[PDB]
Amino acid sequence: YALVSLSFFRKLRLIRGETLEIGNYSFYALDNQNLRQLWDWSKHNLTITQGKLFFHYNPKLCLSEIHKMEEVSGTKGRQERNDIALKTNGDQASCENELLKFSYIRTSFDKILLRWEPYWPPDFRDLLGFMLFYKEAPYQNVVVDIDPPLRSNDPKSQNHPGWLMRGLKPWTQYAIFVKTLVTFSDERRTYGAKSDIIYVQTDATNPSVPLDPISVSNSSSQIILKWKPPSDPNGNITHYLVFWERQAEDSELFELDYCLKGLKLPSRKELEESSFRKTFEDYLHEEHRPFEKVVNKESL
Amino acid sequence: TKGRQERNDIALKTNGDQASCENELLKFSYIRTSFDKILLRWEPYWPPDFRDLLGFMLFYKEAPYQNV
Amino acid sequence: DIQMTQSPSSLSASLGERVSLTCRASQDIGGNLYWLQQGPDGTIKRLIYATSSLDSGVPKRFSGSRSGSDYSLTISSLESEDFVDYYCLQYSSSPWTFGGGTKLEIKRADAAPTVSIFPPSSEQLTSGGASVVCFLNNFYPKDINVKVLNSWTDQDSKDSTYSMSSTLATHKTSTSPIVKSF
Amino acid sequence: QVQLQQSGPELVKPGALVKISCKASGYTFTNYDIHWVKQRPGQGLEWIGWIYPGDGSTKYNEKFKGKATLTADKSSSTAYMHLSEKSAVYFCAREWAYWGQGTLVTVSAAKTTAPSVYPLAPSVTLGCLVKGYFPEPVTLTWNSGSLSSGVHTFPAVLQSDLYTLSSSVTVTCNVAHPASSTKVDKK
Amino acid sequence: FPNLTVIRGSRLFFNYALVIFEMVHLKELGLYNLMNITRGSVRIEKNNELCYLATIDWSRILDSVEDNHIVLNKDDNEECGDICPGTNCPATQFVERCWTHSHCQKVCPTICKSHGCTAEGLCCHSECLGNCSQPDDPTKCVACRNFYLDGRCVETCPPPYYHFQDWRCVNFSFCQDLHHKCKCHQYVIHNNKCIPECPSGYTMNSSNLLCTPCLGPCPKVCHLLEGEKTIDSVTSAQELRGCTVINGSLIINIRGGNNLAAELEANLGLIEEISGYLKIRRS
Ligand SMILES: *[C@@H]1O[C@H](CO[C@@H]2O[C@@H](C)[C@@H](O)[C@@H](O)[C@@H]2O)[C@@H](O[C@@H]2O[C@H](CO)[C@@H](O[C@@H]3O[C@H](CO[C@H]4O[C@H](CO)[C@@H](O)[C@H](O)[C@@H]4O[C@@H]4O[C@H](CO)[C@@H](O)[C@H](O)[C@H]4NC(C)=O)[C@@H](O)[C@H](O)[C@@H]3O)[C@H](O)[C@H]2NC(C)=O)[C@H](O)[C@H]1NC(C)=O
Ligand SMILES: *[C@@H]1O[C@H](CO)[C@@H](O[C@@H]2O[C@H](CO)[C@@H](O[C@@H]3O[C@H](CO)[C@@H](O)[C@H](O)[C@@H]3O)[C@H](O)[C@H]2NC(C)=O)[C@H](O)[C@H]1NC(C)=O
Ligand SMILES: *[C@@H]1O[C@H](CO[C@@H]2O[C@@H](C)[C@@H](O)[C@@H](O)[C@@H]2O)[C@@H](O[C@@H]2O[C@H](CO)[C@@H](O)[C@H](O)[C@H]2NC(C)=O)[C@H](O)[C@H]1NC(C)=O
Ligand SMILES: *[C@@H]1O[C@H](CO[C@@H]2O[C@@H](C)[C@@H](O)[C@@H](O)[C@@H]2O)[C@@H](O[C@@H]2O[C@H](CO)[C@@H](O)[C@H](O)[C@H]2NC(C)=O)[C@H](O)[C@H]1NC(C)=O
Ligand SMILES: *[C@@H]1O[C@H](CO[C@@H]2O[C@@H](C)[C@@H](O)[C@@H](O)[C@@H]2O)[C@@H](O)[C@H](O)[C@H]1NC(C)=O
Ligand SMILES: *[C@@H]1O[C@H](CO)[C@@H](O)[C@H](O)[C@H]1NC(C)=O
Ligand SMILES: *[C@@H]1O[C@H](CO)[C@@H](O)[C@H](O)[C@H]1NC(C)=O
Ligand SMILES: *[C@@H]1O[C@H](CO)[C@@H](O)[C@H](O)[C@H]1NC(C)=O
Repeated sequence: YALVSLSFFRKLRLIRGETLEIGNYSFYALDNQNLRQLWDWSKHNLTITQGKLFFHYNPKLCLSEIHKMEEVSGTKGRQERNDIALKTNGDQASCENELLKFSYIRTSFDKILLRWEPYWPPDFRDLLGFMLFYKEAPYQNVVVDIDPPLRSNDPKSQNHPGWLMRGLKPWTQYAIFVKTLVTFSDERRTYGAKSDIIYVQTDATNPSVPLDPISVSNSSSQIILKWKPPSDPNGNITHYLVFWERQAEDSELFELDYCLKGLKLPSRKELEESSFRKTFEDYLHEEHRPFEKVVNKESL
Repeated sequence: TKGRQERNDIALKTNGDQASCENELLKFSYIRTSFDKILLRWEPYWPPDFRDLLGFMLFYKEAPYQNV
Repeated sequence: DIQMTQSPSSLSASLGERVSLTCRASQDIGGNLYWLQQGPDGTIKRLIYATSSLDSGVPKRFSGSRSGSDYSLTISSLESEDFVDYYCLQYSSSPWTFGGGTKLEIKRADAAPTVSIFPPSSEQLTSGGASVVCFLNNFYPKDINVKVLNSWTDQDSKDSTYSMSSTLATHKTSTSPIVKSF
Repeated sequence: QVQLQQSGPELVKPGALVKISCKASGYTFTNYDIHWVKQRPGQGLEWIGWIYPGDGSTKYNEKFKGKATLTADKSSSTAYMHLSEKSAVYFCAREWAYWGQGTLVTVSAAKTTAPSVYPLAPSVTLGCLVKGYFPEPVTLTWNSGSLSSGVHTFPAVLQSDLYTLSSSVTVTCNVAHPASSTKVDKK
Repeated sequence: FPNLTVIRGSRLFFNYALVIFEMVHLKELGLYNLMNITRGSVRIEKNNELCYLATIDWSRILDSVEDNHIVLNKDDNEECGDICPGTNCPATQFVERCWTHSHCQKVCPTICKSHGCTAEGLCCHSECLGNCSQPDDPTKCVACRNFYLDGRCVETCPPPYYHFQDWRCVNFSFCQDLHHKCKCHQYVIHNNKCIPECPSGYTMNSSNLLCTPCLGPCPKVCHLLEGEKTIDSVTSAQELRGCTVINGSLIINIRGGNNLAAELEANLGLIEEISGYLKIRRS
């Protein structure tokens, strides 16, 4: 039940079949509810010396994958009547053979708007809709139900189904792809179309506030300012911008008589608090002073 | 809702396709206890094309209450 | 920004000719390319989306492809209506950018201009000004030197020639220039 | 029928600001991006920016940051562009699939001026010179439109803030300038 | 807020009745009329110019200062020359108490308790809180210790009035108007209070607005926002806990969760009716 692929068998290249399962089977797959892949037949070679294949009750496994295995393994003419079930393999699967292409792509820092080719199966009634998948994907080493568009006419109408992605982190790469949800009809089924995986990177925007800043003076002239980076940089940080400004002395200090006996001059539950700091974090969405643009550093 | 459904409202080929819709009854012909073991026998089932019988499947769990 | 380098700038072809235009992208656009057609009216029509997908009612003679960073619009067999301007447009990233454009011209037999010079009208002279006009009519190709304001016609819908007016001629067809004075 | 109907042509005084409209039809205005493009006469297309009418959300090309402002009126299903030079055509497009007709924006300080029409004659080629008018256009025919063969009417060219146009015929010049209600006939 | 005298703290911000946070430019509080914080604590944090904090004796304003959180202000890194009007103010180290250079903290005789006093030190009436315009007169209070009714501070709301928002007395008609303005919260009567909703185990006796106990589970109609709700977790299902009627449509899209089947039955087991449709998708 737990397996979606047999690819974990990374180096398996031979099954000899010197011993076989009853009915002379060297490879037998029965009642694997989530199995979608055997091996990636574009990369993996597997040889089966003797014996047949048995496949029953693999609802997510396309018959094409099984037929590819027969081709790869050299088992092609070995299977007899009902060794591989036609009705219990792939019956519940995405065996999209056709290609949907994106007609339109638009970024916002928080949003992605997409359009894509309209798909219409033979009996268009059989189109249940579209399905858009997106995940945050930092490396390109890689759910929404979209109602079917407005059918009846086809002259000059952008019946391009689309979707506005709204959640999204800014300056973030998204793996995205669309699929057609259809009806396994009473005849030679229509498998439909899926788009390929496209990556889309949201726009950046203004960075979060620099965190935990500390101001110290080891010297009579030096100030050592240190800080941690914004909790939400929303982009590749270029620099930090520090301004300093000398504060004038307390006006009133020049007009107090300090010989007047009052000469004290200045010698110049945890998860309720956690959520508190976090509340304002979440609430947080000409003249010239001496400044400095701090590059590739978190101190000044 | 009996007369309401039209053509392909309920799929014939994508509902129950992977299920146990056992309609017939197997009966236990024999039961034997040991402190550590249970031996059972039960009626033989043979479908029309007997070739179609993949086998049997026995399920057992520890059940203190018979509310299973 | 992604620069779309579109070639050729101009292309002379004949009815029935297969021709192609190319757009080379600065950066990977992953097939997010459109082809636009702009007519003499100034009206823009999108022909192709997603590199090769043809828009509705866009004649089947138009097609698109890619090989590497080079994207092409191919017209299998030119019809008169096709001799317009074309631009590609990438939609991979943030600032949508276009190609420089390509203008389709009808290739014709070369033709020397009919040069006519006209002295200022008596009415203009009464008014105080004097404009001398020289017409360079019905020549091909379009490239011509005259030796001030110039105004050139677009390609003639009937004979595929060009014409020019210079107000106050060296052409491929002559070894030495066509001289007209009064 | 998805349609984008544009404004203009807008004749504006130099330094004045102008607002152009793009009226949408045949679809839910709210749910699709409206893009704007600039095209200088004889040049190529340039992207200005876009607006999502439903959200009022906008995005500009750096080179148009202050020069253009995009707005939309959901209640009227119209998109607008307010601008801040010389002639330029401005296009409106619904996610690049459907384009507006384009609005011609001409920047000129000039007042209406009627043309001076001159007959020219010193097969045979004759000419007609139409000098120093504003604004465009002029309607020129020969023998009241009877003579159409062998005619070449040259595009108007702007000279010291006034237009000049010429025409030839190879074998009477009739010139009309709407703006000044001028109609001339020169043999 | 020169005259703000009482912060009752009926509802708090994480246990705080007063929150002053990241107020860049704030030099002083200056709430010189603030006499009492009835419930909750004070959180004054990260105000880099903020002074006149050490000069406030919060024990005169709150019963418990133990839960106050006053840190990372200019005051902490003693650059504050907090100088009070008598460089005259009452002192409570024994230090003078003020809000600004021009305003003292008001301190009454201990016999006055929380009631306040006039300038001459005469106690406000025992039903006053913090201050009054005239001594020993419950119609001259700036604020009430208990409840407010008909220009007077009262100990409790007498029948036929109801306690509202834990500070004022209101008549039946007022509570009725609130209830019908909803037809949000449709206000009810319970334990001599006009309240937003019936407590657990009670239901609205429609007519007289009175909460009466429910025989078995309480009926509860849940009207869904934009007529649909998608339940995709135990957390979202909890949002429907106690519902007996759904006015709208449910979409069930549950791909996992601990303790489910039992958790779903706890939260959705009382639903008897759904007015729209029921969709089970990718569950
Ligand atoms: C599972 O596989 C086995 C083996 O499959 C064979 O080997 C593989 C590697 C491939 O080459 C296969 O194409 C090939 O079939 C199958 O077993 C085979 O079954 C067939 C059909 O029943 C037999 O052929 C027929 O044989 C009879 C005569 O009967 C044989 O078996 C009797 C068993 O009691 C003996 O009494 C007989 O004397 C006779 O014995 C055979 O003698 C020859 C030498 O003379 C030996 O090489 C054989 O090995 C031997 N048989 C045995 C069992 O030892 C004949 O009248 C009729 O015309 C056919 O020829 C195959 O002989 C038999 N082979 C083996 C090795 O068992 C299974 O049927 C497969 N099961 C399924 C469900 O597919
Ligand atoms: C601020 O004003 C109030 C006015 O009454 C002063 O008294 C405090 O009043 C609150 C109620 O308003 C009392 O709290 C209650 O305590 C009981 C338990 O004793 C509890 O059951 C209730 O739920 C509620 O919490 C509080 O006891 C009472 N305290 C005193 C000392 O009288 C309050 O003292 C004033 N403070 C200052 C510093 O002026
Ligand atoms: C005060 O500190 C500065 C900065 O110190 C640097 O950063 C510290 C966190 C630590 O890593 C130090 O070792 C670093 O030096 C001192 O200024 C620098 O000092 C070095 C010699 O140690 C010198 O080569 C640099 O040029 C100095 N930089 C500048 C801008 O002057 C400074 O000397 C310290 N003074 C005292 C009194 O402690
Ligand atoms: C029941 O109460 C209403 C409303 O009371 C008003 O609002 C309270 C919160 C409080 O401020 C009261 O003192 C207010 O009177 C009464 O309606 C008011 O009646 C007066 C005359 O007595 C009139 O001047 C107001 O305009 C009315 N205000 C409103 C909002 O209606 C109503 O009379 C009371 N009924 C009974 C039987 O006592
Ligand atoms: C796939 O594998 C086939 C069989 O492999 C050969 O036999 C096995 C038992 C090993 O000894 C192995 O090393 C041998 O190569 C090949 O015949 C076939 O060509 C292979 N195809 C590809 C594309 O590699
Ligand atoms: C993608 O590549 C990175 C290394 O560049 C690696 O850390 C990560 O695990 C990879 N993920 C997959 C699914 O291959
Ligand atoms: C079976 O009954 C017992 C009470 O006798 C109860 O504790 C247990 O949870 C029940 N189990 C089921 C599955 O009903
Ligand atoms: C109390 O209220 C009066 C109202 O006139 C005001 O003048 C006075 O300043 C306040 N009293 C105290 C003690 O703050």
